Amino acid sequence: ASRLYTLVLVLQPQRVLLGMKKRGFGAGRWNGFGGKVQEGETIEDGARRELQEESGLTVDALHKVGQIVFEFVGEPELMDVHVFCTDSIQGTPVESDEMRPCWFQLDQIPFKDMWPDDSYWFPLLLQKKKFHGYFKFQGQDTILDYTLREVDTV
Ligand SMILES: Oc1ncc(Cc2ccccc2)c(O)n1
Repeated sequence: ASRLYTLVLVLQPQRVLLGMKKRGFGAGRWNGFGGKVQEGETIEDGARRELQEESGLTVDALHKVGQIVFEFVGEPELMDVHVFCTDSIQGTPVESDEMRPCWFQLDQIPFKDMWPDDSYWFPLLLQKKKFHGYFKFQGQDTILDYTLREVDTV
Protein backbone atom coordinates (compact mmCIF):
# COMPACT_ATOMS: atom_id res chain seq x y z
CA ALA A 1 0.00 0.00 0.00
CA SER A 2 0.80 3.68 -0.34
CA ARG A 3 -0.12 6.82 1.60
CA LEU A 4 -1.63 9.75 -0.33
CA TYR A 5 0.12 13.13 -0.26
CA THR A 6 -0.37 16.46 -2.02
CA LEU A 7 2.13 18.96 -3.37
CA VAL A 8 1.06 22.33 -4.72
CA LEU A 9 3.12 24.75 -6.77
CA VAL A 10 1.88 28.27 -7.48
CA LEU A 11 3.57 28.92 -10.82
CA GLN A 12 3.06 32.34 -12.41
CA PRO A 13 4.64 33.67 -15.65
CA GLN A 14 7.87 34.98 -14.03
CA ARG A 15 7.88 33.39 -10.57
CA VAL A 16 7.17 30.36 -8.40
CA LEU A 17 6.02 30.35 -4.77
CA LEU A 18 7.88 28.06 -2.37
CA GLY A 19 7.80 27.72 1.40
CA MET A 20 10.68 27.16 3.79
CA LYS A 21 9.54 24.24 5.96
CA LYS A 22 10.17 25.26 9.58
CA ARG A 23 9.42 21.99 11.40
CA GLY A 24 8.70 18.30 10.84
CA PHE A 25 10.00 16.02 8.07
CA GLY A 26 12.25 17.84 5.60
CA ALA A 27 12.49 20.99 7.77
CA GLY A 28 15.05 23.46 6.42
CA ARG A 29 14.24 22.91 2.72
CA TRP A 30 12.20 25.05 0.34
CA ASN A 31 9.20 23.00 -0.83
CA GLY A 32 5.75 23.21 -2.38
CA PHE A 33 2.71 23.26 -0.12
CA GLY A 34 1.01 20.02 0.94
CA GLY A 35 0.91 17.03 3.23
CA LYS A 36 -1.17 13.96 4.06
CA VAL A 37 -4.63 13.47 2.54
CA GLN A 38 -7.14 12.82 5.34
CA GLU A 39 -10.11 10.50 5.55
CA GLY A 40 -13.26 12.22 4.24
CA GLU A 41 -11.65 14.63 1.71
CA THR A 42 -10.69 14.27 -1.94
CA ILE A 43 -7.04 14.56 -2.93
CA GLU A 44 -7.77 17.99 -4.44
CA ASP A 45 -9.61 19.07 -1.23
CA GLY A 46 -6.56 18.02 0.83
CA ALA A 47 -4.30 20.01 -1.50
CA ARG A 48 -6.48 23.13 -1.04
CA ARG A 49 -6.67 22.56 2.71
CA GLU A 50 -2.85 22.21 3.06
CA LEU A 51 -2.24 25.26 0.84
CA GLN A 52 -4.66 27.29 2.95
CA GLU A 53 -3.22 26.05 6.29
CA GLU A 54 0.41 26.64 5.24
CA SER A 55 0.22 29.88 3.20
CA GLY A 56 -3.26 31.37 3.79
CA LEU A 57 -4.01 31.17 0.05
CA THR A 58 -7.14 29.90 -1.68
CA VAL A 59 -7.46 29.14 -5.39
CA ASP A 60 -10.03 29.03 -8.18
CA ALA A 61 -8.67 25.90 -9.87
CA LEU A 62 -5.87 23.41 -9.24
CA HIS A 63 -4.50 21.49 -12.21
CA LYS A 64 -3.07 17.99 -11.85
CA VAL A 65 0.49 18.09 -13.23
CA GLY A 66 2.18 14.95 -11.89
CA GLN A 67 2.43 11.93 -9.65
CA ILE A 68 5.60 11.03 -7.75
CA VAL A 69 5.97 7.81 -5.77
CA PHE A 70 8.60 7.81 -3.03
CA GLU A 71 10.21 4.84 -1.32
CA PHE A 72 12.18 5.65 1.80
CA VAL A 73 14.36 2.63 2.71
CA GLY A 74 13.07 0.91 5.87
CA GLU A 75 9.64 2.58 5.62
CA PRO A 76 6.88 0.10 4.62
CA GLU A 77 4.42 2.54 2.95
CA LEU A 78 5.24 4.10 -0.40
CA MET A 79 4.39 7.83 -0.50
CA ASP A 80 2.10 8.65 -3.41
CA VAL A 81 2.41 12.38 -3.95
CA HIS A 82 -0.14 14.09 -6.22
CA VAL A 83 1.36 17.27 -7.67
CA PHE A 84 -0.81 20.23 -8.58
CA CYS A 85 -0.24 23.60 -10.23
CA THR A 86 -2.08 26.88 -10.20
CA ASP A 87 -1.29 30.26 -11.78
CA SER A 88 -3.94 32.49 -10.19
CA ILE A 89 -4.31 32.66 -6.42
CA GLN A 90 -6.62 34.39 -3.95
CA GLY A 91 -4.93 36.32 -1.14
CA THR A 92 -1.43 37.30 -0.11
CA PRO A 93 0.86 34.45 0.94
CA VAL A 94 1.58 34.67 4.69
CA GLU A 95 3.79 32.68 7.03
CA SER A 96 2.38 29.81 9.08
CA ASP A 97 3.83 27.69 11.89
CA GLU A 98 4.94 25.18 9.21
CA MET A 99 5.98 27.30 6.21
CA ARG A 100 7.65 30.66 5.40
CA PRO A 101 6.59 31.59 1.82
CA CYS A 102 8.70 33.47 -0.73
CA TRP A 103 8.49 34.10 -4.46
CA PHE A 104 11.43 32.97 -6.61
CA GLN A 105 12.28 34.03 -10.14
CA LEU A 106 12.22 31.01 -12.47
CA ASP A 107 16.00 31.25 -13.07
CA GLN A 108 16.78 31.46 -9.30
CA ILE A 109 15.03 28.33 -7.99
CA PRO A 110 17.10 27.31 -4.91
CA PHE A 111 17.60 23.64 -5.92
CA LYS A 112 20.55 23.20 -3.54
CA ASP A 113 18.20 23.92 -0.62
CA MET A 114 15.30 21.80 -1.95
CA TRP A 115 14.47 18.09 -2.00
CA PRO A 116 17.06 16.50 -4.40
CA ASP A 117 14.33 14.97 -6.60
CA ASP A 118 13.12 18.51 -7.50
CA SER A 119 16.19 19.01 -9.75
CA TYR A 120 14.87 16.18 -11.95
CA TRP A 121 11.14 16.90 -12.09
CA PHE A 122 10.84 20.72 -11.73
CA PRO A 123 11.90 21.34 -15.34
CA LEU A 124 8.91 19.29 -16.51
CA LEU A 125 6.70 21.34 -14.16
CA LEU A 126 8.12 24.58 -15.63
CA GLN A 127 7.55 23.31 -19.22
CA LYS A 128 3.88 22.41 -18.46
CA LYS A 129 4.55 18.73 -19.20
CA LYS A 130 2.60 16.16 -17.18
CA PHE A 131 4.80 13.50 -15.53
CA HIS A 132 5.06 10.31 -13.49
CA GLY A 133 8.08 9.97 -11.21
CA TYR A 134 9.48 7.38 -8.84
CA PHE A 135 12.31 8.08 -6.36
CA LYS A 136 13.88 5.68 -3.83
CA PHE A 137 15.73 7.51 -1.04
CA GLN A 138 18.16 6.32 1.64
CA GLY A 139 17.40 8.92 4.33
CA GLN A 140 16.69 12.50 3.21
CA ASP A 141 19.80 13.17 1.01
CA THR A 142 20.59 10.17 -1.21
CA ILE A 143 18.59 9.10 -4.28
CA LEU A 144 19.43 5.41 -4.86
CA ASP A 145 17.12 4.80 -7.84
CA TYR A 146 14.64 6.83 -9.87
CA THR A 147 12.44 6.90 -12.95
CA LEU A 148 10.80 9.85 -14.69
CA ARG A 149 8.57 9.96 -17.77
CA GLU A 150 6.06 12.25 -19.46
CA VAL A 151 2.42 11.12 -19.42
CA ASP A 152 -0.79 12.01 -21.27
CA THR A 153 -2.97 11.42 -18.17
CA VAL A 154 -1.74 12.12 -14.61
O1 LIG B 1 9.43 18.27 -3.65
C1 LIG B 1 9.51 17.34 -2.63
N1 LIG B 1 10.18 16.22 -2.82
C2 LIG B 1 10.27 15.31 -1.84
C3 LIG B 1 9.61 15.54 -0.63
C4 LIG B 1 9.70 14.53 0.51
C5 LIG B 1 8.41 13.78 0.76
C6 LIG B 1 7.72 13.96 1.95
C7 LIG B 1 6.54 13.25 2.18
C8 LIG B 1 6.07 12.37 1.21
C9 LIG B 1 6.77 12.20 0.03
C10 LIG B 1 7.94 12.91 -0.20
C11 LIG B 1 8.90 16.73 -0.50
O2 LIG B 1 8.23 17.04 0.68
N2 LIG B 1 8.86 17.60 -1.50
